[PDB]
Amino acid sequence: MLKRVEIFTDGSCLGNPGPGGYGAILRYRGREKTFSAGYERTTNNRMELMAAIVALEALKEHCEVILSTDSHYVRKGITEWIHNWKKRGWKKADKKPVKNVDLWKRLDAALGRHKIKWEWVKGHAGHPENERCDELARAAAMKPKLEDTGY
Repeated sequence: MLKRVEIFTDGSCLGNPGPGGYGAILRYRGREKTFSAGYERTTNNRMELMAAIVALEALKEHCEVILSTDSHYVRKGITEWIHNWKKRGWKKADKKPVKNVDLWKRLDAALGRHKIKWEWVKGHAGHPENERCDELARAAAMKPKLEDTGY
């Protein structure tokens, strides 16, 4: 029986673009672990992706993950865009480079190390953990200590 883990994520800027942060929650056997970091300058989209990436890269072994996020950006990427992007050497249809390809590749690599069940949520309403992730993001964005070199 594989390890079952629940992951919740969210991320954003105090002002987009500008200071930003991510927030993630890993829950296993009724125990939760917080994840958060802030960047001097980034975008909402990047923070939305980073949250998922960091949470997944935290898993030290192959797990069954139930990732819940209200990020339309992440949803579209995983459901639709990533598939076509890889078939074109990570390029859009209109010849154009995939934005934040550095993060997308990183995410794609992390997803492959686990069996993931994506849960696209509408928003914070009815989703306590995701709202909490947003708060962790804000706190981090208020005192960012990292630089988003990929931005």
